[PDB]
Amino acid sequence: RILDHGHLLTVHDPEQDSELDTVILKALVKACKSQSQEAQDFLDELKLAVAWNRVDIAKSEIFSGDVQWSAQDLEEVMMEALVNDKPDFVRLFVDNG
Amino acid sequence: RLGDIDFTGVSRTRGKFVRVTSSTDPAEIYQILTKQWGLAPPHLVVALMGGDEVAQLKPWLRDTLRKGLVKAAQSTGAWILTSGLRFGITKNLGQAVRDHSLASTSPKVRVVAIGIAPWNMIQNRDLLLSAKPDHPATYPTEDLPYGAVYSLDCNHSHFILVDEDPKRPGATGEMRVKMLKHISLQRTGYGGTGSIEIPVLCLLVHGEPRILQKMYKNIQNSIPWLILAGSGGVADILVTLMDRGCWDADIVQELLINTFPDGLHSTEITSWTKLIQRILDHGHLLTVHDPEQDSELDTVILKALVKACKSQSQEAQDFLDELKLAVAWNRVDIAKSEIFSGDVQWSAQDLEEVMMEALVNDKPDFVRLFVDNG
Amino acid sequence: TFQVVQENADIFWKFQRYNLIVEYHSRPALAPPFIIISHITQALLSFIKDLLERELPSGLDQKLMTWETVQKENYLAKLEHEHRESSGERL
Ligand SMILES: [Ca+2]
Ligand SMILES: [Ca+2]
Repeated sequence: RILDHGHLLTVHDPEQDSELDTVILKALVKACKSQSQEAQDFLDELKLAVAWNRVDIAKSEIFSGDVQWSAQDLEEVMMEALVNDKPDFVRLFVDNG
Repeated sequence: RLGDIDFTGVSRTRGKFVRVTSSTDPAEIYQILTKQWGLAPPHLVVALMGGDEVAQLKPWLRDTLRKGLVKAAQSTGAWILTSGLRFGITKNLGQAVRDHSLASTSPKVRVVAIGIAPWNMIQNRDLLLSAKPDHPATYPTEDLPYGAVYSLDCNHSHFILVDEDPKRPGATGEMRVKMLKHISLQRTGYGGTGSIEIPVLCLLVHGEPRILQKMYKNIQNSIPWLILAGSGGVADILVTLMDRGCWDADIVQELLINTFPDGLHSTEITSWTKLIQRILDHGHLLTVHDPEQDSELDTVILKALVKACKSQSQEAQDFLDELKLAVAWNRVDIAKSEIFSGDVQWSAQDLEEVMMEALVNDKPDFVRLFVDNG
Repeated sequence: TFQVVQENADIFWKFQRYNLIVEYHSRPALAPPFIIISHITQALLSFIKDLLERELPSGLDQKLMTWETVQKENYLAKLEHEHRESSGERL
């Protein structure tokens, strides 16, 4: 049954991955994607992505066509990226509405 | 029905227009466009289809699309066909064309944003009804929500306003298809003692199931189509179906329902499924532009036009406009790979005009290619 | 000292030339002693009644701003294209 779920399980190989924040973010994003498609549920994953400077993961998964993002949904994370000096995420948020 | 418009608002812009009916000959409208307005026969016609839905493009996608289209159109004289209403991707494309016109120091080649809009969708149409030859009609610019009635985009220089047809309420699409086909059949004079066709391409961004009939009509008229990968609607359906490689009734209906919840009708969904099935069945007239992967609109446009020409005929005289576009865009690799392969036979007299064009415009790679090819 | 200045001689001289041209562009056309005539004329004109730093009409100003924005976009696009084809990026 555990494997039958699958989407809630991830493998961290320090030989291959060696970056725990990337794997953690990927696992949380996968769980959220399998859970729901609303943008309000991706806000904490987005905050973690901003804090870890994982712009590529956010672009690939969080800001894909599956999830619809509004301008008002991104105001708080825009402020977080601005105050914390994350220009890549500022550019991404401008690009996404 | 020939009238001028003085746009009041941010900037004093001038615009001409012509009211037309659903039964008008596209030849007369082309004649008016060429002689009565002075627009030289274009070297590339890009028709914008879709983008009028409430679901708009993402700012990065919209900016990339408009910038790439304008830069591809800036090399030669190009007409950009949109629904000239101030809304959606049409407004932003008009803004980009306007910005290029302001920033252009070479008025020899021009990018013209020609709008074809319903007469029943123009806000304050009675205001521009006057259209006195001495006094151009004053038209106010108003930004409005999705709604059902817009105002003419001030950044579109020329307009073709088509009245509603009493028989069927689809005059705009039919007029657009007729104009595109008539332009595609045109043959402007080339250099000396020569004539060339006008490359016509259709760009689809976030189509709704309603334009499927017009899209299939344009496909039947052998007009190539370009599809934005992440556009939002029917475009994702088409790109996903091509990515899978096979399209069947079950998968087509599943994707159609998944991306369009509101559409629920057995006969209508069957018609849409069959339409899409035929559209993909053509295939050679369809291309995918993924800004993540391609990111160079001129390359994709040239590849689409060359593919359409190859599937059409093998004569070199039909490849002359594609060759001119390749020369203007410095796409020597595409020309060598496709245009100058063994399939098409090229003569020395066929290449004289393009040789002069490459020589005058400082394209040494194309000069070398033409020397290499006869 | 000579080596340090001579390395940037072109820039230093061009700045000097700018300053000298600006200084003599804003000077009265008459040389002293005669400059008294120019001073008297200027004072009389002030009592009785530019090549650089000019104000533009709104339409021309907006056109110039859009032209400069387009130039900046082209410059940034060329920079991005140069970056993409670099050896490190390809690697
Ligand atoms: Ca979450
Ligand atoms: Ca052709």
